[PDB]
Amino acid sequence: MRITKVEVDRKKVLISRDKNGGKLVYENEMQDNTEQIMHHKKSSFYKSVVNKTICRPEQKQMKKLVHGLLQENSQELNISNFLNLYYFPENSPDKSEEYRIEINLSQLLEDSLKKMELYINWAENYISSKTKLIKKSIRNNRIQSTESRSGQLMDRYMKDILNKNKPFDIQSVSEKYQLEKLTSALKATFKEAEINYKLKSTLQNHERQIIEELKENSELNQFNIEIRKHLETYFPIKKTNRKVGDIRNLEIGEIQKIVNHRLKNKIVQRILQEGKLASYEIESTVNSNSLQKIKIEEAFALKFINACLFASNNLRNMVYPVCKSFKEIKHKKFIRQWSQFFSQEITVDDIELASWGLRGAIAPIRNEIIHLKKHSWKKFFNNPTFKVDVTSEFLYKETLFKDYFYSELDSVPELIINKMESSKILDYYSSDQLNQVFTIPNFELSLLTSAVPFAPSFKRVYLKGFDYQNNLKLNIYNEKAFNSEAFQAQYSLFKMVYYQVFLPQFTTNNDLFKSSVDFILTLNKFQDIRKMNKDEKPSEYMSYIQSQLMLYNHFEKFINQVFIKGFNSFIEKNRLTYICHPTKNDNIEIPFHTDMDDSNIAFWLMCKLLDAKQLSELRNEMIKFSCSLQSTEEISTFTKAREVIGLALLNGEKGCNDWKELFDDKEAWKKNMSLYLQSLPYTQEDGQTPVINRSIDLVKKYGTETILEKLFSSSDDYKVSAKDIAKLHEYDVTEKIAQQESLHKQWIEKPGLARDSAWTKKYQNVINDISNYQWAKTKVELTQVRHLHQLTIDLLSRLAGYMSIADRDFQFSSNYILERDNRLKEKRNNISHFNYLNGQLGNSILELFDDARDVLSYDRKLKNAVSKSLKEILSSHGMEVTFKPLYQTNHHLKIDKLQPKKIHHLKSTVSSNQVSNEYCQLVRTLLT
RNA sequence: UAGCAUCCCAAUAGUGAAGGGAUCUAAAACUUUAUCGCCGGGAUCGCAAGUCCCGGU
Repeated sequence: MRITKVEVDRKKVLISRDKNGGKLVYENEMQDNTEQIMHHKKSSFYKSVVNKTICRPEQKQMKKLVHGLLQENSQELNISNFLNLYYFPENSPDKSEEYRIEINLSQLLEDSLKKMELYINWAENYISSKTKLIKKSIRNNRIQSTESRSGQLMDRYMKDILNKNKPFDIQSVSEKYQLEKLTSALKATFKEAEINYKLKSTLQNHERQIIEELKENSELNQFNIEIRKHLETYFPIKKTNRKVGDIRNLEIGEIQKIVNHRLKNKIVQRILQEGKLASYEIESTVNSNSLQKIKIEEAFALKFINACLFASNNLRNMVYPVCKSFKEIKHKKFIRQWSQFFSQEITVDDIELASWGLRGAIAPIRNEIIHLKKHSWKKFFNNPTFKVDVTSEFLYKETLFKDYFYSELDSVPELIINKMESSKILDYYSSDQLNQVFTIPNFELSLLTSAVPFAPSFKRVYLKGFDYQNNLKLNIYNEKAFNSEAFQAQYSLFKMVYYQVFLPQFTTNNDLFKSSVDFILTLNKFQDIRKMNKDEKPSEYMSYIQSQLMLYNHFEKFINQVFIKGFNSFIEKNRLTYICHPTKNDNIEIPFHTDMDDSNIAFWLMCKLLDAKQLSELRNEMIKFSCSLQSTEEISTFTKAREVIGLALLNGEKGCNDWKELFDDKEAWKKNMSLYLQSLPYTQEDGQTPVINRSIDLVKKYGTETILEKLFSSSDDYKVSAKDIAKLHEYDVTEKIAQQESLHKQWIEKPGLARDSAWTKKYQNVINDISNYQWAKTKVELTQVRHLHQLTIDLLSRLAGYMSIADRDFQFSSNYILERDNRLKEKRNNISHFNYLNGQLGNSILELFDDARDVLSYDRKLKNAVSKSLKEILSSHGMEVTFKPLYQTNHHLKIDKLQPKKIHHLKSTVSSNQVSNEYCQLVRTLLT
């Protein structure tokens, strides 16, 4: 039933595919033994046998009777309704009538009730045959198949691809395979009309009719294999709820085309795998562990490639707005963008040095990591060279870059104080009372999140802690009523401590991690995990934990509980429980000692040219790679890298704190802001101190200014309006959400109110009022602009990672070709360098996704992922999009019914729009 | 293909290949303004999103 990822002899079993052979092994040891697992899976195969003989409704009496008759240890009416045969025993020298043994369990059960050794023999024979089949499947599951039939055919097709002879001659193989008769039989059976079962039966009939031809040649064997895959994909025998599978799927023409496409996809996957093996120099020895390490290295490299591509895009927006080199530079625009980024101003004489040091911080890392090899990570990350008509060489320790880096280092205390005041926990907690969290003797403020590969976010941890408290003996997580600004301050301070205080030392230290893991493991009694030793590093131990998780969701709950218990223990022990009781009402001493020399500036600048979300993604992947690593020098370099990411996170949200003098003038600000007013919401009381909106300044900083201006230029009555202004004054949002909480608690006490029409109408009206007020607030304070920028940047990063995959496969295939259409390259130049924000090509987001599908059409695993990425990103942003059929839109995917994802309240008729209908219109207009 | 994608192996060709595997592929899961009850079970959908009973606040 399931031969891997099962607990045999109290340990997980998994397959390791070597270059030759390929075996089943236990969780850790490398000893190649399939026989032990095959013998120990006897009970699982018995369960498979009973599930095969018993139909989908497994009624208890018949299931127990079958299990008792089948198993000696487990020994304790109509039959065909609960039933789901002529067979040959394994020890049959030849297949004929005299070895054609019976199976009619209905008659057997009727006879037994009238009163099954033959049935036991049938079960034993099936179990033995399935053991041998699974054993051979594992044994022949080599990495690069050569002696297998499919592997040999694939190798011949590789040879033809490398030469200029078209392989798998498809019309001829179809004609000599009798595809015409196959299609005629399938069409007749479909017209006659469990239709999938009948179509598969006719497929097997054609197989038996042409088996004397298809059993001797790999081309017909593989043709039948892909025909069977087509049948399972469109008319599944097992996946009943897939679709109807219309007669159009039976046409000779496109079944021909899909068979050819599957063969070509298999061939190209094989050639890219061979190129990967050649480039990584592991062709002689390919193991499961080696491929897992290569996969981790690949994923970290791809995340870093996306990060440095974002950095290159930001450098392009800073220096050369149109690109795909330094003479055309907008001095004023570069000065303004550099000021907005670095929170500091450079002179005109320093603009060339600034730009070229930015290039020397971004490009060399991209060049070093885009080439897949075992490279020294210290020499990869140090990067102390800045390149200057003529080319010179200076050092980042002799530029303004060092001064800015040291200013950020010294202002990290000031930056954390400013962020804490912006989220206003200062207004609730006293100075000396607050100071006792950064002054912990060992839990000093460190900007590294954690070496834990899967670091739970504060949102997830706090939500699960409230859920568990309301026995984990939790006493920290309480009062989840987000209406209270006291809770807002408490939540902000908890997030800050969690992210920049607790995890640093709770992850660089093993004792607290071990205590939390032990408590979480021993509370409930997550049986399939082991407790570590005192010398085991928590990073590597829980990297093993997450490896088990991503093979196999009990592991996510386990990790969340571990971090929850650790946070609770730290807060209780360090006398930090006062945060749970905010009371609204000097300076705070902030310890901050980090081991930064002048060699981290390059990564510092690259990080500074990224958004907070991309920086967090890069940090998470970097943590995963550091855990997967095994060298202490590289561990320290990635630790410094994580410290730099924390620096960027703390100083990323600096923004601007200037009046109309930030822009060119008052009229310039009016022109550039009314496109997205003189009253209180946008300008102060005096009418001449207009607050620079975070949305506007961020969208100008990240280069989405032109695209979002083009989007908001759709119509004039579409931005903030009198109705949006008035919706704020209609009611108090705090009172509205308090009433919603009261009504939710009322339905908590009595679910019957869900059937009361008046009460359900009142609750729906309250929900609609809350959603409308939140949308109106995001409109007046322009949070919609920020969210739209986040949407478009997330999409651009998704296509950038997809094109990183495309470039990886490109260079692998090129390397293998060397060892043995430019439209996609132009498309790479358009997408990977973020030229949409440039706007010269002028292709919408759906057009970009169609371009990504076109270039990534070389494999269906990415052709499908390109389409699914937009859907998943929009769903995670709170809105569902139903793509129209591609064949009806000339392969250019459009949008149909882009609707708000209805967060369901109380299967009932009440549902809350996670995003407003007007925001859905915004997203539709941006995409189209 | 739109939820189950993709790739590898698997010859008693009705023991249905109607098999197994994938940190070995790629999504995705994880990831610093929060309007969804939570935990602890059972049952059942190819399982997946989810569905129905059953319980404590």
